Amino acid sequence: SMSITRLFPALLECFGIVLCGYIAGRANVITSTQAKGLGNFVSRFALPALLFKNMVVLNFSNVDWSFLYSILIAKASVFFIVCVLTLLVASPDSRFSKAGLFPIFATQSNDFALGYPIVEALYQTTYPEYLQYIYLVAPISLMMLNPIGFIFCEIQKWKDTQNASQNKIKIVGLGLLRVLQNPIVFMVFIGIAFNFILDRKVPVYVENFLDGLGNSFSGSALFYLGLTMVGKIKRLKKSAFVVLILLITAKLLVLPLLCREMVELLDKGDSVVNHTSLSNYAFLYGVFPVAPGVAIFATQFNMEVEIITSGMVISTFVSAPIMYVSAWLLTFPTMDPKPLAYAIQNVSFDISIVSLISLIWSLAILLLSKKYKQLPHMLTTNLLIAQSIVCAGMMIWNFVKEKNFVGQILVFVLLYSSLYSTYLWTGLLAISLFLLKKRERVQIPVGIIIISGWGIPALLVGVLLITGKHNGDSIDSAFFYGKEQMITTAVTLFCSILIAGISLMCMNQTDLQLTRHVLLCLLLIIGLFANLSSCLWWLFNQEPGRLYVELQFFCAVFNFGQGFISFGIFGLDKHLI
Amino acid sequence: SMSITRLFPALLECFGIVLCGYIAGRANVITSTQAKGLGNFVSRFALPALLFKNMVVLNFSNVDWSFLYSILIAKASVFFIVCVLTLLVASPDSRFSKAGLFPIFATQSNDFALGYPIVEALYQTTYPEYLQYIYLVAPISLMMLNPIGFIFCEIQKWKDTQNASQNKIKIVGLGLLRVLQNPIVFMVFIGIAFNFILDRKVPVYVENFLDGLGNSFSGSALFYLGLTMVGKIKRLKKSAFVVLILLITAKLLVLPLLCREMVELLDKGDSVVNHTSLSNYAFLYGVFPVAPGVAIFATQFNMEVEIITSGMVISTFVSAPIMYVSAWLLTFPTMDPKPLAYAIQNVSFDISIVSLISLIWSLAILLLSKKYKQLPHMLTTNLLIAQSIVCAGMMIWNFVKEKNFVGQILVFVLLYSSLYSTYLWTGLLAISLFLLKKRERVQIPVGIIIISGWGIPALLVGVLLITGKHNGDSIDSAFFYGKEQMITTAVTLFCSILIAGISLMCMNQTDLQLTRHVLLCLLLIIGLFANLSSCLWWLFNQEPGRLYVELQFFCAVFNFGQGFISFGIFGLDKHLI
Ligand SMILES: CCCCCCCC/C=C/CCCCCCCC(=O)O[C@@H](COC(=O)CCCCCCCCCCCCCCC)COP(=O)([O-])OCC[N+](C)(C)C
Ligand SMILES: CCCCCCCC/C=C/CCCCCCCC(=O)O[C@@H](COC(=O)CCCCCCCCCCCCCCC)COP(=O)([O-])OCC[N+](C)(C)C
Ligand SMILES: CCCCCCCC/C=C\CCCCCCCC(=O)O[C@@H](COC(=O)CCCCCCCCCCCCCCC)COP(=O)([O-])OCC[N+](C)(C)C
Ligand SMILES: CCCCCCCC/C=C\CCCCCCCC(=O)O[C@@H](COC(=O)CCCCCCCCCCCCCCC)COP(=O)([O-])OCC[N+](C)(C)C
Ligand SMILES: CC(C)CCC[C@@H](C)[C@H]1CC[C@H]2[C@@H]3CC=C4C[C@@H](O)CC[C@]4(C)[C@H]3CC[C@]12C
Ligand SMILES: CC(C)CCC[C@@H](C)[C@H]1CC[C@H]2[C@@H]3CC=C4C[C@@H](O)CC[C@]4(C)[C@H]3CC[C@]12C
Ligand SMILES: *[C@@H]1O[C@H](CO)[C@@H](O)[C@H](O)[C@H]1NC(C)=O
Ligand SMILES: *[C@@H]1O[C@H](CO)[C@@H](O)[C@H](O)[C@H]1NC(C)=O
Repeated sequence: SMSITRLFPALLECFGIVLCGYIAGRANVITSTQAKGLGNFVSRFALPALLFKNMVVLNFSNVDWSFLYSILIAKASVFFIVCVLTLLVASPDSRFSKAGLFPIFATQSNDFALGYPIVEALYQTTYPEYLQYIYLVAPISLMMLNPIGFIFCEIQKWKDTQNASQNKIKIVGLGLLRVLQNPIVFMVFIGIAFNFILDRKVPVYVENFLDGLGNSFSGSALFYLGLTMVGKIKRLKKSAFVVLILLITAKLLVLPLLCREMVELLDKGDSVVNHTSLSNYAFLYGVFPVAPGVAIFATQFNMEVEIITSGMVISTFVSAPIMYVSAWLLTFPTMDPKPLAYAIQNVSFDISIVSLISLIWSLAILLLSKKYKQLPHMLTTNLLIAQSIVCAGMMIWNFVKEKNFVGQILVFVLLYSSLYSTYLWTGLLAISLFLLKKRERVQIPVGIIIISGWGIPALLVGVLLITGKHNGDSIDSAFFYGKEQMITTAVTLFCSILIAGISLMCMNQTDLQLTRHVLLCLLLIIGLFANLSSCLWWLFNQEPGRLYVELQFFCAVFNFGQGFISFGIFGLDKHLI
Repeated sequence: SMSITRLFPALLECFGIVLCGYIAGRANVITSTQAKGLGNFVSRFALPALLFKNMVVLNFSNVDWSFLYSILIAKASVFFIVCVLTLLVASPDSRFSKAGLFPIFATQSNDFALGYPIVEALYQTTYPEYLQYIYLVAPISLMMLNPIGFIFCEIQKWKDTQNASQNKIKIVGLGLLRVLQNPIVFMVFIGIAFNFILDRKVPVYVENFLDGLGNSFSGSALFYLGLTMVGKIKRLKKSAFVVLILLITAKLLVLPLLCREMVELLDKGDSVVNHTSLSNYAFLYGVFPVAPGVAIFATQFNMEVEIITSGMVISTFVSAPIMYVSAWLLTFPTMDPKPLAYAIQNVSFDISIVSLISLIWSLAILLLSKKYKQLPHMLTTNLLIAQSIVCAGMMIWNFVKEKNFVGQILVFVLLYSSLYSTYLWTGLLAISLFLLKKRERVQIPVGIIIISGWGIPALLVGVLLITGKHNGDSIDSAFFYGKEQMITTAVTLFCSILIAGISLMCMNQTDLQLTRHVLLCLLLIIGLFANLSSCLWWLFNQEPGRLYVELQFFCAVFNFGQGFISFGIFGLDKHLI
């Protein structure tokens, strides 16, 4: 069905080159002026050669058109809903610029740079005909959705001049011609024409030239995307933070769900396995992040540039685990229950690799910058040390799951001590935030706080060791002692979430970077709430089923990739070192 | 043996991407500052990933070392002789900078970016094990030849500083550490180490990342070479012109012959066909042009930068036909004569294609710039028109070679009229140069000159039609009427070469760009001398053989690719348009 084993190397390639571009950008290896030359090559030479080659050899007799217009209908619905509420809820003075750029932001995926290698990895050896749908949807979506936005931004541009009847021909033709000036649209126009002229075959004198210019698009576009991302996050207020969450949620969540529903409604027919594979491919298409062209478009308009640029550089990072989690969730009903446990173990192993490397970087940054002596930052350093042992414990646990009983007990004790320590360390950080906000001075001892965070989980692990039962022959780490282990994880998560939730709500009612400290506490609380519910689900219901498998998978991701979320918040920060 | 059919698409890719980079550079699309970012990307991310990937998977038990050290011995001999005569003949004030940079220029090929696709095209489907010798020879050559040059350039820097006992450890260690700072050398060290560490297998999590970063090296590297080549030729005097000719001749002529001779002397054994293929691969390896890294090194040393940069951009342009001609000359002994004629026709067709496109460009540049009204350019526009008719006539003759007798006769008449006009237009241009040099005013009429140049070849064609015989069932155009056609081509070439040779020698003894006009006349005179000798060879000797095939091939190349030489001399010029 789907080669879900070879998706994680593709997500390593597509974001490791982006990380290389970002590292080269901050390092001062390639400045902003020099990054413009790399973008000029990619956007004028490599991308047109790639589009022209792949549409000359494209077979229009093979393409299932039902799938094609279902994906566009899904994208049209997302565009339709985002434009309507942007018109209702925004201020009249800038209602048109947002209504023309926000639905473009929520619909235009990064298909050619990020989407094509991921689809290529999952679908080359099983359904090789699904790769041509990338080159079909992205330019068709450009011609049929982008002109509608450009009229709205040009209407906002008419407002500043504030004269004449705006001469309605003059405005809609600029948006249509702005679309046609994109290199993607007319190279697709030339490729469709040359598909019938050359009879679906590239000339032999030109075949190698187009391959050499087209195969250089992938690595250089991801590198330039990483160079684009340097320092463009800026600071945003609550009203821009909230609209950014709403837009990125729209692009990465409700567009893929709309794609699945419209494909099952409109692409009717075919065999069941083909229908299921088409549905799975439809979910994967909507998860792709926003193309960097939208930030370019807001730049040329000089309208809502900060929000759209921040939205693009955030969505590319945020979509990296969403592709992985969503695709592995789709292959779960197709799998037998017994090798499903190996699938859960494989996902946690691949996540713990990325989480451990990012945690080493963030721990090194916090240690070398000597910021750990600061009052908010001491508790963060213990937390990051604890999260690193979790990821390293999964590396051990994957290879010793069927090993000797004594080694398994030691690995389980170490792994669950670090997991339980992570749970209460979120609450300790929240209590420290409440202490820095109100009740000036008379701060609690950091050593006593560290002793509680290091001792209470150890006491819980000892109680689970004393009162727990032996055996536990399972491939998953969460099932080794039985109901005693799940009761201990439920009590630790419920006490920590209630303590941190009270301290976080009390902080709002009441360099010392309290602006970002809170969000690292905030994103973990949603994780502890999902951790508590699965422990509650197992005790009250002993039957796995319709969502226990999905909830157990989500328990694995927020346990062994919490360092990734912490690194994204903390590690990418400017220091002296 | 060798897939010589698919070499010309590889040379089309490898020089079309270079031409695209040069066009983007001159167009002002990518300036010098912006080209630095693309070069930073290529040289710091794409090339190290390519070297590391291709050396991790390399099989050291498969490599024939005899070929490897034969190629290195040939390069060492070229380095030794160039250093020796650079030490003997140069001025004492700057003998060391030239002696350290000229043999690097004459030994260091551009074998990654340009060499790897050509070797891949000629040797993927027949002898796929020959591709690893590219990644083997260039870094070993770097480590074993570059430090000697860096000692010489650091001796020249000590000379300029002029103090102390020059502390020979300090200098030979600067040269060695300058060698070790190259990205190629230590990435090859890491790849050799990881070949034994990883047991000759790339890890699966890193395989796709290394493929994505390595597959983007070729096109972006050729593009950056083209951006590097913009406007760096400059002007040079007689001595620098002569030393440039000597250096590029050394790199592109005597290094491949030394490679062939040392491979047949040192790589003893194997089968006969394997020995012949190894010899052909050694010649193809030696034809590769100079890397732009030599110009980078001359820039960082700040000595002989103009000479080395001009040498690199000239060797890169000049090597494009030398690879094609040499490789098609090597496969001729392995071919029967009857499809050797088809091989000659295919070479002439591919050359006439490139010559026609470059001639269309140069004719458009000369027409739009309105420089054809100038005194020397009127004969040049007619000459370029005539050479375009030659190339289009070869295109027709290639496609109508087995067609009706009347169309073949018309095509032959048109082709040989245009060829004889090209022959005599060199002499008319030389006579015009002599008229513009001495005997001021009283210039000859341009209309009478055009009438002479268009009628005498038409009269010769009419005489060959009247006195020639019918039939001529041959695939080559040069054999249609028999000895009458070869006598007419010999008389036209001998009269034109003698008239142009007398006028060119009289010009030296005696914007109006007389500096470049002469060289276009000069490069054609060597062609007319080679054209005359093959006509003389056929009349005095009626037996084809040991060099008649090679001389007929060279007649084919200089008949249907003279437009390429003319475009390389004239078309790449700054105008107003
Ligand atoms: C996961 C394993 C499997 C996949 C394989 C992954 C491959 C591994 C590869 C990884 C490399 C990643 C590629 C991008 C390069 C990093 C740089 C970057 O983005 O910088 C940008 C920052 O970006 C942010 O600020 C990100 C915002 C999100 C942070 C929280 C993530 C929560 C995810 C939860 C999602 C739901 C979870 C799932 C639920 C279903 C811009 O940088 P800047 O402008 O300099 O700003 C920083 C400086 N400043 C802050 C001081 C201003
Ligand atoms: C041939 C068909 C088969 C192969 C396929 C080929 C693929 C086809 C692809 C072709 C594209 C070529 C790729 C290079 C890019 C072009 C631009 C370029 O280099 O310009 C450079 C100039 O370069 C020169 O000055 C050239 C010097 C040589 C000219 C004479 C050639 C004679 C060859 C005879 C050899 C022996 C013949 C054979 C005997 C065995 C840089 O320009 P610039 O720096 O601005 O300087 C110029 C301006 N200025 C003068 C005003 C200062
Ligand atoms: C296998 C799965 C892999 C998953 C990877 C993805 C997940 C991991 C994700 C992320 C981890 C790394 C995040 C780095 C991003 C921040 C960089 C930064 O801010 O720039 C820094 C500079 O740059 C350096 O100092 C670079 C350090 C060397 C490269 C280390 C990255 C290793 C990536 C992993 C390789 C592991 C090995 C993998 C193979 C076993 C700081 O500089 P500054 O002070 O801001 O400014 C510079 C000063 N100046 C401007 C004055 C000059
Ligand atoms: C199949 C075999 C193919 C073999 C091809 C390889 C051999 C052919 C070789 C050479 C062909 C031509 C080379 C031109 C190089 C000079 C450019 C130059 O000087 O810059 C020009 C600008 O740029 C332009 O105007 C570019 C012209 C369009 C691109 C070239 C089209 C033809 C290329 C091939 C199509 C092949 C089609 C194949 C498919 C059928 C002039 O600019 P300027 O004013 O002088 O100076 C700049 C100053 N300014 C910035 C202020 C303006
Ligand atoms: C649930 C999935 C499918 C949809 C994606 C929504 C979530 C995960 C995304 C969308 C909006 C995102 C936030 C938007 C902006 C910022 C500010 C940045 O400085 C830190 C990360 C942070 C706080 C992001 C974290 C992840 C986030 C909350
Ligand atoms: C014979 C082969 C194998 C070796 C290569 C030697 C010949 C073809 C090369 C080497 C030196 C070259 C010349 C060096 C410098 C220039 C100046 C430039 O503005 C026009 C071209 C011109 C005049 C080159 C023409 C081609 C050239 C004569
Ligand atoms: C999908 O296509 C047809 C649908 O009838 C059928 O061969 C099968 O279900 C699938 N085939 C392939 C090759 O995927
Ligand atoms: C070259 O290698 C051996 C030489 O003994 C022989 O198989 C043949 O000549 C050649 N084989 C291949 C595969 O090239």
